[PDB]
Amino acid sequence: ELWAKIANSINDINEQYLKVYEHAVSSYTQMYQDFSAVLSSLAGWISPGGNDGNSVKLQVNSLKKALEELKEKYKDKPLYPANNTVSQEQANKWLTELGGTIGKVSQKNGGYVVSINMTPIDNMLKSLDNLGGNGEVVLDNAKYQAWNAGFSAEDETMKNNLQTLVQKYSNANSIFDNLVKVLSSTI
Amino acid sequence: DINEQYLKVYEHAVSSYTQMYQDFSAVLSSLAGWISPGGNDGNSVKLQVNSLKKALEELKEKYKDKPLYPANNTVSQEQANKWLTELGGTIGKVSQKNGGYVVSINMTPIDNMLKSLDNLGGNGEVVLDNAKYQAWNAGFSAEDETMKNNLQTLVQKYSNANSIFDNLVKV
Repeated sequence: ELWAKIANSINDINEQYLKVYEHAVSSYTQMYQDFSAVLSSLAGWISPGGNDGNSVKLQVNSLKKALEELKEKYKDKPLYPANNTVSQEQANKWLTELGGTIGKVSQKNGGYVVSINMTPIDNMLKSLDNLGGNGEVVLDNAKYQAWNAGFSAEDETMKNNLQTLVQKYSNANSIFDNLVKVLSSTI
Repeated sequence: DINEQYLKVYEHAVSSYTQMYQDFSAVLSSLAGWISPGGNDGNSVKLQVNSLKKALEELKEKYKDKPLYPANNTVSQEQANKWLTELGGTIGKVSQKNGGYVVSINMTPIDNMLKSLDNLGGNGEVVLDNAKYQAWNAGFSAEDETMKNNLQTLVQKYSNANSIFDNLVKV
């Protein structure tokens, strides 16, 4: 009777709050899986240097291509919203809720979306440019170890992002179920 | 809507992925034992690629016919794709089974682990210097994180569904 009002109000919170979180986790996870595939390929792009014997040979070209394709695939795959677009202020509120580490407000058609923040990949591509080129590059130990400390930084940033996004979605689940109770208690 | 039968689907999916990850963790329990001081000359480690590949291939083989949905039976492509979307489309993969389709456990992380092990040539013990070892570990641990986060998300989805149910079928 007047619980149909509660049913509707709960459903709408699910639609405007929880479903947004579910979709942001799903989009980011898909990007991270693809990034993990790039990481899984890296060991095969690395081999021992030569004249002898403290150096590493890196197929910087194969790595650049893999990172570039990752970026292109996730250009028009927002964290929010799943369909169509929203208003610039609407995107900024969700940016805040999700975090500026995870997302980036970006323009699309007549509106705005919160895209995946690809800055860690952007950072990787820059270093690779500094090398200087084009896959088969030979780096001495200190140089490789320096390039790597930066690249690992990026790979552990994206890992932390995913983990925190999931924790923060785990929270929104608890917050919703809580509300769901507080509104059933009206009966 | 959420049904008493929408939950049955989520409970079985949760249970299947959970079990798969538990078995993967049994592999993690053996890992350090497959790693050892190598060379013997310079800064390197030896990895029993063969033993680890065997454990991963076996985990794949075990879950090959243990779909997330449906437990028993098969559906249309369109219906399977629907549930794949529903589950947070990263945990599962639509695959052909007998006459129809099912939402299988996504084993891509394991396949990637396996491909990387192949990039380490020797179908025997390989010697990895720091650069190569760090690269291998970064990839392997990233694939592991993918599965871990997939499990947590699905468990949260199940928890929610179950909460909505308990309350909207008590009132």
